[PDB]
Amino acid sequence: SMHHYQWAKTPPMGWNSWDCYGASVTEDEVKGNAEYMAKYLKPFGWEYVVVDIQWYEPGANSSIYRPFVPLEMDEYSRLMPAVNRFPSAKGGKGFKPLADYIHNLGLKFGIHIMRGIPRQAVHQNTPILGTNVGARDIADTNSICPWNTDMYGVDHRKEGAQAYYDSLFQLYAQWGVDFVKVADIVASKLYGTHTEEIKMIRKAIDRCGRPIVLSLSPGPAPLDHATLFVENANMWRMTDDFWDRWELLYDMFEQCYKWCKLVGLGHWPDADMLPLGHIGIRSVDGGGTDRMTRFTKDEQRTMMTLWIIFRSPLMFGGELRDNDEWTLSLLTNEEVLHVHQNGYGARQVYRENDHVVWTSQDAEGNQFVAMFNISEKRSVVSVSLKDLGCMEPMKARDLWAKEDLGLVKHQLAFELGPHQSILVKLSPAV
Amino acid sequence: ASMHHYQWAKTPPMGWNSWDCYGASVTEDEVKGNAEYMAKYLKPFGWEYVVVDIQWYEPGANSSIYRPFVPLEMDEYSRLMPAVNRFPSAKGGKGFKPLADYIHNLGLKFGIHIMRGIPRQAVHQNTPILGTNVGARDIADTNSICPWNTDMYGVDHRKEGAQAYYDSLFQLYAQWGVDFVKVADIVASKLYGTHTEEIKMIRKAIDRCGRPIVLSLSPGPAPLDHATLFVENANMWRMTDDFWDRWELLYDMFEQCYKWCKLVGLGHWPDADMLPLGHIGIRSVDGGGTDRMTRFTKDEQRTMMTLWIIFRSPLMFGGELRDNDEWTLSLLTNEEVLHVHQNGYGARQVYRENDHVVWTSQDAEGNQFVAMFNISEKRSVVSVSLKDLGCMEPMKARDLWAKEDLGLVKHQLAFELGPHQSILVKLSPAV
Amino acid sequence: ASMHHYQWAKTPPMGWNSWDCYGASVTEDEVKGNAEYMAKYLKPFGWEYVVVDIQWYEPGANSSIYRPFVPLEMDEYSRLMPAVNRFPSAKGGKGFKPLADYIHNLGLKFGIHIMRGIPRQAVHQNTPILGTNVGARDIADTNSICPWNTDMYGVDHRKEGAQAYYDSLFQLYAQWGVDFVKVADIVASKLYGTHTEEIKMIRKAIDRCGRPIVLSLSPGPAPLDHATLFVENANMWRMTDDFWDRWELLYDMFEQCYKWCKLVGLGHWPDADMLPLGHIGIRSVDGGGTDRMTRFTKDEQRTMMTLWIIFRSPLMFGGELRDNDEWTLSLLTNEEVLHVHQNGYGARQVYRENDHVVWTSQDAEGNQFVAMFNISEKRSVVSVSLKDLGCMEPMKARDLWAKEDLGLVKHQLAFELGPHQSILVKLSPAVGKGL
Amino acid sequence: SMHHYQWAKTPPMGWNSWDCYGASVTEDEVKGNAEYMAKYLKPFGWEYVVVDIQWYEPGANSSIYRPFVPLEMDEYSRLMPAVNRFPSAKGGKGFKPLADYIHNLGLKFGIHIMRGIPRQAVHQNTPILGTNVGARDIADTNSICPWNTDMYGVDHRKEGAQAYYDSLFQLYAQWGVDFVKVADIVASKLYGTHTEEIKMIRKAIDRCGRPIVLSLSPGPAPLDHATLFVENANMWRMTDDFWDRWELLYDMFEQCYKWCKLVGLGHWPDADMLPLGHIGIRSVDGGGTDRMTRFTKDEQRTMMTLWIIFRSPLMFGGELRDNDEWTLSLLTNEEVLHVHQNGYGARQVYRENDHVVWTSQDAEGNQFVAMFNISEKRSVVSVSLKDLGCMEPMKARDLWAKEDLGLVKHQLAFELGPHQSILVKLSPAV
Repeated sequence: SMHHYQWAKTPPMGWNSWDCYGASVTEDEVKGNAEYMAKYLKPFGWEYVVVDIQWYEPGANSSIYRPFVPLEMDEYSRLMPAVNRFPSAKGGKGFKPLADYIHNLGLKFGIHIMRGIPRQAVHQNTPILGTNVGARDIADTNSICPWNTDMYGVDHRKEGAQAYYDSLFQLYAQWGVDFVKVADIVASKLYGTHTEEIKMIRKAIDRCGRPIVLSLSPGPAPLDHATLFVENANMWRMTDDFWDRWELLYDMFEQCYKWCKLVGLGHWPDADMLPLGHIGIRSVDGGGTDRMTRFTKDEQRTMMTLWIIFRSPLMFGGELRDNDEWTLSLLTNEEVLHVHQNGYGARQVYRENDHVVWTSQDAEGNQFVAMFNISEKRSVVSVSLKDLGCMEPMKARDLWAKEDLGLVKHQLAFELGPHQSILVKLSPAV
Repeated sequence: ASMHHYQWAKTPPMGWNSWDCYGASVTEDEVKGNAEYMAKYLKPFGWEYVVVDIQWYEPGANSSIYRPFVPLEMDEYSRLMPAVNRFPSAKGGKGFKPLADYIHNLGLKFGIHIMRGIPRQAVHQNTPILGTNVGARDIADTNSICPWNTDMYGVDHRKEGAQAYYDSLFQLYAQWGVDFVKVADIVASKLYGTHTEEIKMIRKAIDRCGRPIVLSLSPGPAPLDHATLFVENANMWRMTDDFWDRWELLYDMFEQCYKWCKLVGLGHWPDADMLPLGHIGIRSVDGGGTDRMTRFTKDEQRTMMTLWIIFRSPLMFGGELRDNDEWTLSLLTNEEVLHVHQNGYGARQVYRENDHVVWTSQDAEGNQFVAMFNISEKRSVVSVSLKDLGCMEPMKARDLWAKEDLGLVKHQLAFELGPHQSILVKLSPAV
Repeated sequence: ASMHHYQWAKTPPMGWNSWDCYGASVTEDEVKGNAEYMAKYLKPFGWEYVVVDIQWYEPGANSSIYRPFVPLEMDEYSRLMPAVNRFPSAKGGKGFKPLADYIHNLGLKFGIHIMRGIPRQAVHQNTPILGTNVGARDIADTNSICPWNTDMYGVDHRKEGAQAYYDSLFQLYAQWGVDFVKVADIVASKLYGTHTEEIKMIRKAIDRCGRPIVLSLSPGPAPLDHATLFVENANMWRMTDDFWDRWELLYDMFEQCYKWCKLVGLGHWPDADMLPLGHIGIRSVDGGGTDRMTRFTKDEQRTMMTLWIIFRSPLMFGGELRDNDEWTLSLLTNEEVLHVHQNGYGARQVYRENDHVVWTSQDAEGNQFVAMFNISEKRSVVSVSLKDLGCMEPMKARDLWAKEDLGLVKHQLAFELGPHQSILVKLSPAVGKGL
Repeated sequence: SMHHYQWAKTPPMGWNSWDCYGASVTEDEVKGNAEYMAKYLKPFGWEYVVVDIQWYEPGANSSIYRPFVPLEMDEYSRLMPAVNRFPSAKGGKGFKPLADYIHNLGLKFGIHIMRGIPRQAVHQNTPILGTNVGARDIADTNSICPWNTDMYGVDHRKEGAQAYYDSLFQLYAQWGVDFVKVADIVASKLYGTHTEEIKMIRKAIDRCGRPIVLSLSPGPAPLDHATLFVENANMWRMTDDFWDRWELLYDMFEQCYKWCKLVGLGHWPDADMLPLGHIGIRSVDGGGTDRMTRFTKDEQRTMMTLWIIFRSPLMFGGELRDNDEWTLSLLTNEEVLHVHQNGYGARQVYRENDHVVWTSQDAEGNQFVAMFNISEKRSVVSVSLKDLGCMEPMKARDLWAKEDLGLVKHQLAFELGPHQSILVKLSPAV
């Protein structure tokens, strides 16, 4: 139905600067992560290089924002990259040089934006491109983000509002942006879901003439607005910010269950960025500091396995260049990725005593089974072939291990440690 | 197609239900008369379920207003049974089997309403449960009632004997030949919200009983938060609180359809509720009316049918069918319209603006259906471009309700529509 | 009476407030005119506060509707100041001192409105705070605004310099001679609820400034959950969102009085809000009206006065006083009625039934006051037994508004009252008294 | 203003069977506790002997109710004492013999009731005394207690409703009841505050011709209904059920602060029963079993001190006959009790860093000060005489220790362990 679905036929895969560098990533760091992606990851589907929040804030240095500070901005109330952090933006060029480079590696470029219009634009009453009204005239008088002070909300009822959003995406399209992550737009302690601005953004993107994938954050996204999100966004966060803490991983199983019927081509409920590898370099969120992920290997696999079978977007959050061989291996298994790229129909077969089984399939008849022990005790996790919809014996294969497992006659069953999972492919026997 | 029970409702269930016309109080003769009418005039068009609504076990029921704290007919295993004064064929412990046999012999299916839980009287007396030696009292929830009816207490799934009781109900219903159950006090509750555990117990009881029994959940509003649960466990679930012949409720349905449109699919049908058409309120007092013909105008009646058709709501006629006039019958028996319900898919809201709304769906044959609605208080032209419908070339247009070719359309559809008026159009490729 | 500031409002504050008549936009001349009228006609009856309501620091204000994100008049220490166009005497950095002096010289007191917090323009520029080296930006709350006015941000009590800022405000206001402050966006908020920490900072600032400044909190509805806080920190606090000349709001006030009646006492007055009497809406567009004489009927005006009087609400007249007619003035100058407000205590709802309500209070001389109200839509007799009032013997009765003896009452008070009509009666002993 | 205030001029003091015997106390146990009270406690103000919930449930055996069971009841839908548990009730005499016994010890008798009318009376449609209506005709069809199944609410709009409540208090007056604790009346997860039944009960009591003190439970009582409670009840629970757990004692400090201005002659916000001594004998609530209170001595003193100065009612919840000398000493200190009986004006002077100070005074100009360390660390807690409103030097006395402390010029200050407090009387010097 919606033409923008075609811009994310499979769930976006990429890297994002938040979990490693907070609000404070530099051009060099972005370039380095992109080169690593081009060399090691691109053949496996990884393509978006996403510069997260506050690229326009020259003093940023953490995940903790510096409030009420001046921001880099043009003459039409549009935020611009901080030239100290992004030297190629010198001379009003913005992100075009960086995006060109990223494109020339065969990759795509993404940026984060905050909903609304900068508070400094409203206070100075700076202009809006393509109209005579000023920033001050389109601002909402009672709309802010509770966790960031950079913007005021824009009031769609005002003349000039749509013109401002159109102008942002004209700029982003000039730069060659392929992906935008909009924040303060879905969940808000204060206001709930900013529906009208979602619609203005959809329209601005559609008018800008370039394919720009739309990601919405933070969650929890309400199910009440499922139609709105399905029709307007290519991805939307199911959850508040995800981090390397078991509790949050445990909690994702329920959210996936809740959203599984809205997952489809072009429209991807989002389990959030993968806190893997080296994170917290200039971030202080998630209760950690400079570290390798606190997920155990079993946990890392369990996460990847859930996000894969569910078909969450996959946005690696660590500094890629500090990957070890284990971490890289999680990203380069073609057999596992097939489940994410070509699987469909994922569903929870059952959840009982903190054992969970999910299943999906491909069009070639392969069935994929993810089996999870999310309890604190080692146990056998099993599922009958009948509950999977398989009426005869099947062959099984362990996709992470790339190992044939042999014939299965009545049930799949595996000993799994606490927090441990397995991902299996079933195919006809003999 | 994960769930086997989806095959029991491959298209949205179509039938009649006794609530809007007879409240809690329908009799056997009334049910049979409505079934005979269905068999004769409606069955070849898809209409097949004959559904006895709430309180068939309350011999004194006489209205849509319940008589609270009264005794109920019940067998020796805490299971509610039909009131024999209202359903004489149930004499001698036969329950609904004779009435269901009669209905089946007309080529129709038989449905009943149940209230969630176990009868209060069974819990106080501590009567037995079939297949276990715990009593009714031991499976009841100590803090779960229905705020608008006093017959039951909720059943606590953590108690031994709970599943056994629900299994035993569906054993009984399968013995009778029930093909459809509408469960009430299960989805929305002022007091408790959604009774998820009992939904699951019911799903299991039905799956164990050995007979196809379609599952309908009521009342709404169903929360989207539980979309997965409903989609996987029920064949239909009410999007709204009880729907009646009042414009305000019909107006409100537009939004609910928008909110639930992505969960509509084979076997799992969000439910816009029964159709308050024809003669209603005979022994019902709800909806702010009494004995009457529907207060919906013909325009409103067509707008309702048009939304429910394109969206693919189940269709449960609520009036006393034998009193249908030609107009009312015509709303049920337009083959071209019903093709949209039976063979359309992908219904979506194209836009809603200034109380004008357009919906569209399609079939596999290259037709596109467009429902255009003026839901404002003023007469106005409602339009939609072919481009917004996804049609790249000119199309032939036809008015489905009027069965009238409208000719070639090159750029847009546009019609003058009165307030609360609509039109349903098929677009097909030009010659 | 354990808090010293109770002594600053031993009886409920009485005065005039520029909001209902001029919105945010009152001028120096208008303030002076109202003060002069108060001095001449009202002062001997207890009316003394002359209160300049919101946005005296906004030079372009012209309505009850605020002009958002506009520059505000401010000094070099992030403190808002009077707009010199609207208040010419404030020229040369003098602020309100001249205007306050003039009011004081009439034998009156001076009040102003403030918005909770620190001006957004101070925070964005990071202007200084008097008495510290931290800037305005460093004391702001990052997630605290007012949902209906854009002038400020909230101040975060946990930050060094927060208290110093509020201290500096009340040093300024004390210099000017302010005797009363109404703080807004402090009690009820759609977004944040009650700003308790700032209430406490404001209490402390006032206590440190060395001058008696009566503290009024607004808007309501004030939650009972914070009763102790309000009782111990404020002299008055609004029970209700903004009150206007609409019967529905007057009807509603009966319940709020009932809910707050036990917290009424010397120095701490639940507030039923300003009296929309006389000429209002001159440069205000709120309450669903424009330039008008109050839409309250005479009966309704009396009913309002009678409830606020017996309950002991503060009395803040909201009309332009100089356009008072005789009738309106008469509502304010009845000493017998005012005695109930000044010297009554123990007010309570005797009953409320079928939209008939009776309240009673008493004085220390054993007089008993009874206010009887028909708040229904039909004319009816409203009555109450002497027994229900706790009177054990027959009493003499007097109609306090009419100043008319009603004679002896043996068993009950009863009066035929039109819809929205009320009566206020004094009962005094007959036994042991001459004839 | 309200005549019933004269029935509780000081906060009621007594014993209640709940914390020790749950719903299941017997006649002998009540009599034993009463005899103890008469012998050891009565001269110090302790007088009420209160039979708590479900005296009408013959099978009761715990604090956990047996749900949906038949209940002992007369022909007029009125619950009656279970004769197995209360043998003197044999022959329809109800609690009159027991109350007479208690009265003959110079004590007062109290019972607990649940709001409403018994479900069994509604289902059988038993009569209401004095009318031609039945129980079924006065019941609310959507009003239950979420934590007990014995009753349905009564609908005040129905003919007979008042007549039912009048009949209950006629019965209770016949027995000689002096105090009724009504439960399921103030806070309800499901319905909030049952204001209409509070008013019917007030009226029923006023019509019965006997002084019956009215206690409402459980809390938390909403301040929003302060007036209603102040004018209709003699006591009302500030909190959900209180037990011997520090966390709940800590929490009470705030509730006292919130309610302190509504405390006054005849109308006492209620901090709930004192879990002292031997409790949990046939109760399983509070996360304990058969035990001596888990409160440390300091905590016990801290509890007593706050309840005393605030002027909460004092209802001892242990089995009195198993008291040791320590526990008894908490109940028989006249100097401390004077603060409860004759103090007034209690207020929180401050609360800072988990140190709290309260003060009140008497009419002779004595000033009482309760100083609490409610933190986890030993520390000095202090308060200036100026903050107390004391203008000159004062003599100080430790009321619990009965020890003169000497002259105090500027401040009171004491080293206090965590959870420890002290109670001091200040009086004029020389």
